[PDB]
Amino acid sequence: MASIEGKYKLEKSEKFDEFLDKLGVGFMVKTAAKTLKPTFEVAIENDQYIFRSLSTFKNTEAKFKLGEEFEEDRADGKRVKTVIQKEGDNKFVQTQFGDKEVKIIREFNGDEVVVTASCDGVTSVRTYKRI
Repeated sequence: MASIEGKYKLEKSEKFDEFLDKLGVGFMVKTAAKTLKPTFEVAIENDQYIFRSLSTFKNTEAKFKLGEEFEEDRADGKRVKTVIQKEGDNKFVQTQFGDKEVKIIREFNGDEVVVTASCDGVTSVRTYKRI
C-alpha cells in the first residue's frame, strides 16, 4: 500500500492494434489509443483490491482478492480468466485467458506506470500517466 492507488490514463499508444487482438476489443480502443480515453483506477483498500477498468470498450469496476483466479463476464461482454497479483509492493502482474493467455505487467515509478503486455507472440508497451 505505498500510495500505489490512484487514477491513470493511456499515454503511449504503441503496438496497441496488435495487443488489442488479445484484449478482445476492436476499433473502439484503436481510436481511444489516438487519445487517453482508456484509463484505470487502482484502489487498494485494507480488505480487498478494487480494479477499476475504463478501457476494454466498457468502463466498469471489479473487486477481488490478491492472487485470486476466476473466469467471469467482464469488459464489452467477454468471459475470460482474471488473476491480479501485486509483485512485492510496486510491480503488478495480471493474466487473462483473453484469446489464449495474455500477461500484463504494470510498475509504479511514482508519477507514471510502465506497462508490459505479452501473449503467445504479441508484446505491447505503454506508459500510463497517473494523477
